[PDB]
Amino acid sequence: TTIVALKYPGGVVMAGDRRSTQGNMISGRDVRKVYITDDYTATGIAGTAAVAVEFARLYAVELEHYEKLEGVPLTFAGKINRLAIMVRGNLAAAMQGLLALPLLAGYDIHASDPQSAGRIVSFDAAGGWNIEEEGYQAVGSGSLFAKSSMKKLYSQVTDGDSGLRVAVEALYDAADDDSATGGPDLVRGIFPTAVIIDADGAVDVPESRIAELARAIIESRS
Amino acid sequence: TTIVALKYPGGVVMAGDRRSTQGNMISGRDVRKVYITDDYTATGIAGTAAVAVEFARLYAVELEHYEKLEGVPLTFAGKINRLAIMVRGNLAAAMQGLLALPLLAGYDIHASDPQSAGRIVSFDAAGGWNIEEEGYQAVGSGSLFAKSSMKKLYSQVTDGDSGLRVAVEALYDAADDDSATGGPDLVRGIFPTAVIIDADGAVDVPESRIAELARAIIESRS
Amino acid sequence: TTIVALKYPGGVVMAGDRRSTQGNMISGRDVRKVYITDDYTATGIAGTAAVAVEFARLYAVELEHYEKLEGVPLTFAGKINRLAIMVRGNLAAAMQGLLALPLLAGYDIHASDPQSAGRIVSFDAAGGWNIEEEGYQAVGSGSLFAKSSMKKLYSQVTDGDSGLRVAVEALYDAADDDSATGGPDLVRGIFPTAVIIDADGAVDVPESRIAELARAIIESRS
Amino acid sequence: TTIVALKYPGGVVMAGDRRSTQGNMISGRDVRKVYITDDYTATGIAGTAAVAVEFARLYAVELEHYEKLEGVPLTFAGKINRLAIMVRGNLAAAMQGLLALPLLAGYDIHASDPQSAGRIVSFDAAGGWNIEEEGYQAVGSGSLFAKSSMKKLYSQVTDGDSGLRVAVEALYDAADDDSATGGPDLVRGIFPTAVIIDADGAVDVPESRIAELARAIIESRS
Amino acid sequence: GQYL
Amino acid sequence: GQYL
Amino acid sequence: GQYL
Amino acid sequence: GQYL
Amino acid sequence: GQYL
Amino acid sequence: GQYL
Amino acid sequence: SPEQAMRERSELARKGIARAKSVVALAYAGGVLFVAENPSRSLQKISELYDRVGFAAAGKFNEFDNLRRGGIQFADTRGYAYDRRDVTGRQLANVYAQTLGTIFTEQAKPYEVELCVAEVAHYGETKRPELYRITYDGSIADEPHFVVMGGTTEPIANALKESYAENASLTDALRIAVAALRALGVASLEVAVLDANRPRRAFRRITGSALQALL
Amino acid sequence: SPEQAMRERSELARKGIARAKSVVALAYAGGVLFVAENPSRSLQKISELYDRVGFAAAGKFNEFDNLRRGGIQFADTRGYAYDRRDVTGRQLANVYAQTLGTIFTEQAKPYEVELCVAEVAHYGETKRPELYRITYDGSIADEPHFVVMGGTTEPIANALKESYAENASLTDALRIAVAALRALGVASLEVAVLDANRPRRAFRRITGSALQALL
Amino acid sequence: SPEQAMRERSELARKGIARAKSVVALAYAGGVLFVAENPSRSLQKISELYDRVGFAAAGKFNEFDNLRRGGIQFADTRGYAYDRRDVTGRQLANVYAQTLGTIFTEQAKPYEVELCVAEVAHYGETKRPELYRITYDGSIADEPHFVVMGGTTEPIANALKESYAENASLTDALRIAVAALRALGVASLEVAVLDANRPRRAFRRITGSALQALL
Amino acid sequence: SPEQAMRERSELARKGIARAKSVVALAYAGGVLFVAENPSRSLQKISELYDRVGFAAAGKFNEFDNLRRGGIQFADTRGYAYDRRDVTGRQLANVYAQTLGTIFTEQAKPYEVELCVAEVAHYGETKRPELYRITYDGSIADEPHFVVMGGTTEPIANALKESYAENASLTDALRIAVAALRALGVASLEVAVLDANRPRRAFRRITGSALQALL
Amino acid sequence: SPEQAMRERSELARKGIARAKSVVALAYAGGVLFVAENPSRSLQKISELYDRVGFAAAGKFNEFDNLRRGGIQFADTRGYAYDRRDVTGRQLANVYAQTLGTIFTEQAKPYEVELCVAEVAHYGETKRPELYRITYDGSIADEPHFVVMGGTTEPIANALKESYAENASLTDALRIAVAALRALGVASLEVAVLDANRPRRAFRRITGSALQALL
Repeated sequence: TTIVALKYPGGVVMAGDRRSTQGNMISGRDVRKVYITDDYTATGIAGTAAVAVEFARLYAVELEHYEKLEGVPLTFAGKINRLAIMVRGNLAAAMQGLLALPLLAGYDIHASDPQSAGRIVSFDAAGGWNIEEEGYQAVGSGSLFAKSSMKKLYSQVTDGDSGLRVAVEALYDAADDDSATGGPDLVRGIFPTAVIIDADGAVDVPESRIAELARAIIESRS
Repeated sequence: TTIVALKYPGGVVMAGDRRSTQGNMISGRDVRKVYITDDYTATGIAGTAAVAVEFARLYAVELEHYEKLEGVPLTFAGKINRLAIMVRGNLAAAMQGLLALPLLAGYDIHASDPQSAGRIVSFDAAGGWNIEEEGYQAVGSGSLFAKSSMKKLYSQVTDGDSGLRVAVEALYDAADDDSATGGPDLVRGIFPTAVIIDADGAVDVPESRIAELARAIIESRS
Repeated sequence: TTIVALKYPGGVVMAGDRRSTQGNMISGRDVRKVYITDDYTATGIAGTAAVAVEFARLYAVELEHYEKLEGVPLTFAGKINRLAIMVRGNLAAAMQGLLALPLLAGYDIHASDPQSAGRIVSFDAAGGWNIEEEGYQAVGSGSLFAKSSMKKLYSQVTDGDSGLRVAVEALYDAADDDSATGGPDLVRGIFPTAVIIDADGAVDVPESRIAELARAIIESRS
Repeated sequence: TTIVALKYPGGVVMAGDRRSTQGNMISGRDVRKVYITDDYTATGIAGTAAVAVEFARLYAVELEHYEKLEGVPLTFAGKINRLAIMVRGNLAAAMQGLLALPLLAGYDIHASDPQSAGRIVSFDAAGGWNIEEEGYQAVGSGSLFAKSSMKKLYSQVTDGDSGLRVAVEALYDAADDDSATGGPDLVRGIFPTAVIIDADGAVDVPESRIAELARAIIESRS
Repeated sequence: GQYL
Repeated sequence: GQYL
Repeated sequence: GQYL
Repeated sequence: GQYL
Repeated sequence: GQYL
Repeated sequence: GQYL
Repeated sequence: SPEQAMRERSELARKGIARAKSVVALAYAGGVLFVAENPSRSLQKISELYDRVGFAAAGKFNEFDNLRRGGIQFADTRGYAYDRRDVTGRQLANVYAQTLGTIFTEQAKPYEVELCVAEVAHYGETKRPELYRITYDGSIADEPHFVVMGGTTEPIANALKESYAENASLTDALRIAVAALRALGVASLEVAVLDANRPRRAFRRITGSALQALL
Repeated sequence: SPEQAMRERSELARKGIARAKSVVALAYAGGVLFVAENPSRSLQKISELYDRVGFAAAGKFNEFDNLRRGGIQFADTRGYAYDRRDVTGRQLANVYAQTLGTIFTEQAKPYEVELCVAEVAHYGETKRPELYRITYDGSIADEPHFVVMGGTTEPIANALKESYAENASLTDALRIAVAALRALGVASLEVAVLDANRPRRAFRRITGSALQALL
Repeated sequence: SPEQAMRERSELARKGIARAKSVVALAYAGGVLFVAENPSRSLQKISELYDRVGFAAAGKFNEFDNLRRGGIQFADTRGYAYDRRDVTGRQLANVYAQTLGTIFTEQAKPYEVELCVAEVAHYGETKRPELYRITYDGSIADEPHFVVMGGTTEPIANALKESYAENASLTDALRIAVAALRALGVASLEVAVLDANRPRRAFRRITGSALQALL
Repeated sequence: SPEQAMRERSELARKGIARAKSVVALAYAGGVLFVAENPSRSLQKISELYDRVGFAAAGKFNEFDNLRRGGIQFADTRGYAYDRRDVTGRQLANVYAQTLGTIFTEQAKPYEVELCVAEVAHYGETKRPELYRITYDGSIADEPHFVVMGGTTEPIANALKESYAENASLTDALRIAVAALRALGVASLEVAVLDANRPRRAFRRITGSALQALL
Repeated sequence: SPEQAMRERSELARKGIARAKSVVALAYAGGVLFVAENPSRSLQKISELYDRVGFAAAGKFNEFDNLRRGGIQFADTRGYAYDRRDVTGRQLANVYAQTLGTIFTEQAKPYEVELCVAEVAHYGETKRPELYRITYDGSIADEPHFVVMGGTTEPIANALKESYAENASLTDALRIAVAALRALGVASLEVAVLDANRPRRAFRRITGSALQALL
């Protein structure tokens, strides 16, 4: 698995691969790992697929429950704190093999400048959280390759299209160097799932645009 | 043990073998592994026979209990979630050897297109669930051989009868390659059990049709 | 990680580095390890970054809670005792791995001598606390190099500015001898954080003064 | 650590060193290991410094709490029993390394003969206590050397001054043969801390007298 | 109730 | 009371 | 008192 | 009761 | 109780 | 009652 | 005097049941048929307890809804513990009588509820359906023809006694029951059948177009 | 007498809700519209219970705030246990009826409050919006057209019955609701909508500039 | 009878408030200003609830001291669980209303306390200071300008209605407040301010020579 | 009526305290001096609470002895939890006021006691002693000069006040105290001092020949 | 009327103690002598509490037997926790007073008992024996001469103050006790001694030929 997130001027983009394995055997080819937690925040959880799905569901319910109870949504710090609490609660089972590592992308509507209101938060195994200042982050087995690809490609990120293309390229490099990560499935037409968050909210990227970008990258590297 | 499920235009078919072994010794020759959980869903549980029977019993009771209490049957996602929680609550007992792997075939009556209303759901060890999109799935010790057979035979599946034949043939291949799976017993007249779910409901397949299909397959391979 | 604290005539200063590692891989570059707990005490925790942030937050909340409830801030000895209680309560998890070594710098308003009101308290893993009389202390992986540097440099400390220079030099030596401690990063412009506490309270040192001090030290070493 | 105690005609004197180590690394130079528990009893705890401080604080709190609740101080046997119970209740934590072995010196105000009212009580690991009849005792790592020195020097004890000199010389011998015990520090001006208890109560010995005695001993040894 |  |  |  |  |  |  | 309080409580309960709708559960050839004057399209006063055990009620809604949920829970637990065929209508009627008596005695507010538990024979067997009426005080009566509950009982009961028909088909039984309830149109009518010809679950709801067709 | 006490308790509730504001929940083409008389601004008399389920109430803010929070917790727990589409307005209305009956029976002071639960069809589905009214004693009713609660209910209810027409537009329904509510100002009103065209979460508050242009 | 019980309980609550001293919190240019006339130099009726949330009370001291400590614990737990900026004065006012309603209903003796929860904008953010006034039974009111509690409210309230003007500086607000509190010298006066100019903790006490200088 | 019961309890406490021997606690140059007419050599109406916090009472011995033990427990627990200097007389006075309020409202028989908590300055520090009186109901008051508890308070209070002189010495203060208390002898008086000149523990009992020399 | 109820409870207690046999505990030269008119030979109303602490009682037998067992348990626990010499008669007397107050207040039926705790000096010490008299309401009296319980105390007390000679021997003390109790035979009289001459356990029974040859 690999989930990348990167900030572009005016928002954030989060993309994830589609492969799930049981050891060396491919057991899933269209797993969706990037969830829209609320209208301005998306989360992507790597590790065991069961724990990832359960954590995404529980976190979304927690945020929704708070917003309904108090009539006002949690501040971004509150959301980060709740996710960190969940990871720290998981630690005991994570030592057993139910390890889940989240990555949080969001748009802080309470910021002073809307041109830099994108936020990327990484979490460690113990529960500590870090708000990323370099503008990109990755989790999963191919996270190192994706991050080393984004380090070189990030100078090209100018808008949502540039950020999306760089994210898909980083996922392609991660899959190219890591067997647990799946690359664009040209025969099956299965491509990484992406979410773009801007001032207007968090929206799923249509598979057509991601297919176009993946084809462009493959044709570039051929 | 091997249980297969495959979608066909207008429904789903689920078949299962009949052999139970305690080590290398054959202890059961007519075990029934596919259960009609309710009028539009069947479940088939591989692993230990005791836990499989208990799991099917509890799951059927739980679905019926909800239907009687609330006056409306659970949505398909609700049934999936209840089965997934049942699987997840068994991790401690499965680490001691009481492993039960369910496979869920169903017919979503609330789906838009009735022809593509069949659903196959596969569960992993930790409790994660995946709605299969390729149209076939298998669980058990011969699951890989049955899946590899169905990969080659699934283009012949055009209706319920051809789907049933392909399921029986996948079971035959799994029994051919795995000694824990029982083949068609022409001496004793014991054949795999099957359940067909379509818009009219879920019905056990009569033993005579399966017998003639198995005889045709055997006389083909001779 | 390294945190240093030293007393100067009329107050105290606490500085810390910015590097966070996960083994040998650098995971964080702008971590902040020195927190203003309250108007006259700053705390700095080494060890696991997650536990450090948790302990800082909870200790500050405890001090604020007592002051609000009873309308009077705790005496410095009471703050020491509460921090020691947290450290003792962390003992089992520290043996399990989630470990934290705090270092407390404070100004004693109730002291009779304003000039010698600066206090530095070190804690061992078992919860014991010692009030430093030598005028300096360090915690973290590079604590020994920093302490041995301050031993030679402490005769130059006569005000807040010279004390800050000596603290930055101690951190520089600790990073020069220990790879888990980050040096002054001129490429990224990332410098150690510092807090100065005097009779007028605890104030964060602006990044400009630390940057020019680090540049002067680096020019001196060249 | 090494704490000595010895009776003299008309009272008792208890002295302790100042060094605290972590392994073979010197971490503390002015640790005070002798506490005036109440007006007529002093206690000195060897072992882990954290547990020593906590034990002394709790024991003083217990004695004062009883005295205020009942309006009369405990008898000496009652104080001994409370300290023994507190030592016994630490048997579980002492095995994992938080050891604390106390030595209790007191002036039994209820004793018939004023000139023989000094009492020394040693405690064992399991919480058993022994009222010393030889007139001296020692606890800590250098306790064997201190006791074997007091064995030869006890014939010279005749009053408070000779008792204090013999206690300081015993501590000097313990530091001479043990590296975890700190001797007199003629460079930093740090000397062992002593408490003298007699009919008028328990008073800390001023550092000037101990400095004079330690220098006299050092000059006699040269 | 029913006494029968 | 609800009796329908 | 409160009815809104 | 009894007052003895 | 005291009213201040 | 006791008042001392 | 306790007896004055008992009479007051009993009269409160009969009054509460008196100001309610009317339910008729009548045994016919195919099993048991439940018909209730239920104007609401959401509140269900006839439900299924177990595979061949059906439930009908009259009185305050939430009381018999809680009783229905408890009976469903008991039937599910008993069927899981031993077997599905080990759950009978007699045990459910006895538990209902027990809990109604306990509520009447211990609890301050009596339940103004009348319950009917109907059982039909299993698939492939022949047995007369058994109807058990449980009253507010905990009294239980086995009635072998038809139960009428709630509202004005005497006229509808007498009309049914005059027009009783053994082994009547479903259409005639439905017409008879709706005519007796009138003594009403298709709407505001909730009906159901414990169908002895179904293999496992005898309960079946007849709503919408089928009600119009049968009438 | 217990009868006297129960009559006085029902009357107590009647007065308590009577000296309170009035809220109107009316179905229109896009779903349901809630309009409440709220001279406050921080306190909300209209809230969201779940994705397609909305809540309105009339009484004292403490009791129906507690009930609203309890219903929110119930809906969230139910949706997490089974699914988001397994939570229905009928289940929540039934739970509210049961808890209000229990509060009426057991509490020394009953919760004098009236609740309304509205549900709209899921996205990509057509269905008549459902409105349920739950009263202080646990009684539950299903209304197909409108709900009016609190205050002088008779004039406003008759004015609605005169002036409310099905398949109304948002602007038309808002004008009708305000005009019926007069029987007031642009402000001092709490406006919310259960919107059936939203993908998942129907509930949406219409406050300030949007309402100002709409009115 | 319940009517008499409720009336006497509320009446004794009102008598408790009249016996209490007077305290006035008014929104001025820098935030919110609390002034109270209290003889005690150690027991304080005004305290800090949270970063930008302040507290005032009039009534029995131990009762609202319990309420103050409960609110402080609530605010600290809430801010630690989620974040400091997620704690608002509205939530504290709501929790106070819930607790006071529960105390009026279930406690043998109600709490004769009248509370004021004040909130100011965060640093660098513009917002009108908010004032919530909470009564004995839980009634909660939004007061846009000022809150008068305890003693003879009528004379002091009317004096403020005429003298009080929006956008008062510290000195002007203090003068107006003490003059309308006459209806007192520097001593025996407790004065504090929630000052929005502060970065994090807005609550600040002006006492001693500084307070006299501002008077 | 609740008022009748509350005034019955208030007069019960008032007369219980009235028929008890009086005690005086006065501030003198070196700290505080308690003098109580205590014929019993064993029972003590004066006791130490903490290092600089002393206690006195008048009323039923078991009640204020339980109060004194609870105060000692609280002070010791608090001093261990944070530090010895973090324990102040005001915290103990507030705790006593709160528990006496709880006793008044909820206890079957209200405590008929009156307490005085005296706090002196720490050693090497300058501060006027704080005297707090706490009444049976939980009312807590500050006395800058003296406290008189129990018995007839008017004659001793008037004699003291008209004879009171600040900054008096211990011998003098004992003289004026016994003079106002008589309105006694060498024996039958229990006396104690909170001595601000003591390094850590201020409380000190004066019994035997030293008292006779002073008195 | 709570006052009348409490008074009736007090009168019940004094009546219950009145109809009981009398006990004289007189402090003589060797320690303390207990003489009780005890008709039975099995029941014991004079007992030992601890090494130098003895117990006497009058009133209902099972009540003070329970009190005696509780006091013995307290003394043994206290001695094991700290030391045998940390147990004093004052602590036991105070615990008895506290528990008697608690029983009198909280328990519906009061304890109609009257206790005497006697304490004598340890071996090798000179000290006047202490006698505490604890009443039904928890009133403790430090009586240095003699204690008389049960029955009509006035004639026994009058004879005792007519005949009380300090530092009288054991035989003369027994003569005085028997003679003053009369205003009897060897049997029907239970006598015990707290003897200061004993090394550890002071209590000793005088029975058999010893009492006969003593009188």
